[PDB]
Amino acid sequence: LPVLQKESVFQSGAHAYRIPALLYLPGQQSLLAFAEQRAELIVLRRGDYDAPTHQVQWQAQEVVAQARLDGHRSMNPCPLYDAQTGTLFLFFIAIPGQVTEQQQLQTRANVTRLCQVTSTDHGRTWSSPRDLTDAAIGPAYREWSTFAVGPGHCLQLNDRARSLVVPAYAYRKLHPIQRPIPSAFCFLSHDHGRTWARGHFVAQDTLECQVAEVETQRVVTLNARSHLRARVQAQSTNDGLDFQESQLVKKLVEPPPQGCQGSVISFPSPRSPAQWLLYTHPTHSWQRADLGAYLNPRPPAPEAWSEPVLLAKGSCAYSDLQSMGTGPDGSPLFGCLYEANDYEEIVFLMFTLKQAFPAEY
Ligand SMILES: [Cl-]
Repeated sequence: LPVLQKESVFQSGAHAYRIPALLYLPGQQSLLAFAEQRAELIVLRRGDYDAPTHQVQWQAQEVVAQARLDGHRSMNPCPLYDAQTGTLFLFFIAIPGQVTEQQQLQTRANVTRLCQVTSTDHGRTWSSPRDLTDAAIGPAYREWSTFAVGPGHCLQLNDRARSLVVPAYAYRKLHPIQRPIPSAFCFLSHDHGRTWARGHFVAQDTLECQVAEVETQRVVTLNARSHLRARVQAQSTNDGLDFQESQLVKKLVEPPPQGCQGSVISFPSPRSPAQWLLYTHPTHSWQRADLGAYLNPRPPAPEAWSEPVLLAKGSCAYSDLQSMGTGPDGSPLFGCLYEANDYEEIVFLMFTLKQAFPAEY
């Protein structure tokens, strides 16, 4: 398909950059591109949408120095823009850089921390890190071996409270001998991050997931990575606290046996339903290759997913999507950050709905 922009924003022959996260700032009309740099830290590149040239002008890479705990590796950048306050949240995971004394005695001891840094100046400067572990997870902490959030952008609902929903997953130590099994879930806050609730797990063996909100009443749809041949999806009518039965979305392939992370976002319908969904993920049946974009015009119905349009041929892995307002051709504008070329780079792609799905126009 034709695109407005395609450029590598992170590159490393040593596969130093992985796990992309993209965040669009609607007022500034800018993007924040985050990635993990292998202790492991989170880096960022700011990019302004230059209307006159309809191109994002990426600035110099910088380390998010605040997004780190002493003696810990930082990973899984999970950004969010709070439309009510304008504040930016960068949630992330912190794990000890070396085996701890506790782990020497208990191999599966949980030593993973949930953290956040916030910005009130559009991401130029960040607050000192805040450890949300105890407040968000509580007594369930010891029942897991580790957990993570995202990766990729989180969600803010259009409910009265403008609730924050952070997609996550935990490796549950259910069997003393058998390896911990991961299950996806959501963290939910109705007060802009002051308090948090941990939602119930969806089906077992679900990893990295992302959530979006759509009209159908408003529901939260969770799209997760699986070890099966298809993606796993579930919907919640209570902001992610409880999900209805998980479903296999056969139209969205997953390459076994490991699967791959994918991204999903909602955007205003270009036409009965209020929102449509756009999702990106590799399209090869058993390899992480051929990144494709899929559309769901009647979300989140599993059977409504479109055939994918190829965004990039070849090696492609993890990706993150963001809607960026209206494009130069009048149709919705999108930004996508994805891993490519055997993890040697993270590429930024910008395209419109009209470019990707011409049949719609
Ligand atoms: Cl903004």
